[PDB]
Amino acid sequence: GSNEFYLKTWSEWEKNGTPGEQRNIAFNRLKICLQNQEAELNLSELDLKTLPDLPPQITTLEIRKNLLTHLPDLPPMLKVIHAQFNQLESLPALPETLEELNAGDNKIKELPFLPENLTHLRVHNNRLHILPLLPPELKLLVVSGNRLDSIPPFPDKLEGLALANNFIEQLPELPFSMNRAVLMNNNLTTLPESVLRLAQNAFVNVAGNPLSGHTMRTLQQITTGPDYSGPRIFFS
Amino acid sequence: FQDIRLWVSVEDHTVTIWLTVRPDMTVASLKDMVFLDYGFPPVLQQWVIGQRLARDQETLHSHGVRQNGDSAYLYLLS
Repeated sequence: GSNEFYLKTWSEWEKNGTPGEQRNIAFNRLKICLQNQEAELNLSELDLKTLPDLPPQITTLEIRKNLLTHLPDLPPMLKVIHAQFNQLESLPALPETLEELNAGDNKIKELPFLPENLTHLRVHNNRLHILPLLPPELKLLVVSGNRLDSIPPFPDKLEGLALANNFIEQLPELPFSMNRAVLMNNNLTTLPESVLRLAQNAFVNVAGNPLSGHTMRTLQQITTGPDYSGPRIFFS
Repeated sequence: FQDIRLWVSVEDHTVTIWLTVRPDMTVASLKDMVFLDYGFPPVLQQWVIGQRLARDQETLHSHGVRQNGDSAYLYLLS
């Protein structure tokens, strides 16, 4: 009786697409997914312009490389969303179980609240001007190629950061957990002193920033010194 | 289709980075991965893997990349 609601909706949705949309293949996968109570729904690369109500038991939603502009409500056990290479203008409210969200190469203008269990956020090549407050378990933040004017404070387990090709004017202090920081092509004129305290194996790319003369001397007095044991910093 | 750990020496100043690659990856896809993860534009990346300058469409497998700890050198152009 629950299944009939879904089969009916998917049935109705299958007949209302444009002829490029591979709705028939999608309908069959949704069917197999619901009836086998499958963990992953894979509708990727099916030229879809909308999605219907989704099977409620899934933990992975694999919908990359479609033509979606919005998503339906996200099922409340989802752990991984691969939504990159669509035309999304926004995302719906994110489930509390969500751990990995990839929505790179979309048109997203703002993100919704980021839930507390999120560890990987990949939203490069969007239209973001601001980021939500970053949750405490975040390990990877990829936001390169947006329109970011500023970036929130970094939580203390963040290990990878990419924010290249934005408009950022100030960089918050970097946690020692950071091993990889792509800061290239922003509007920075100074760097936080914590950059020099990152691990010796850490990498920082700060090319394409208008770093001031005093910044350059301050840093290179340390990075060019003989006893320097901080990260490798690329300035150009 | 198993992950491979690739030891990469980057020279522009130097840095050693650890990449995780798949043997069917092309050099073009490798350049894209490194662009996003390190900020190096693909057009400026020059890859040397075993006496050869790697061309964009060649695979890592075709250049002998088969096991964890295999090496490649990355040179960054002006």
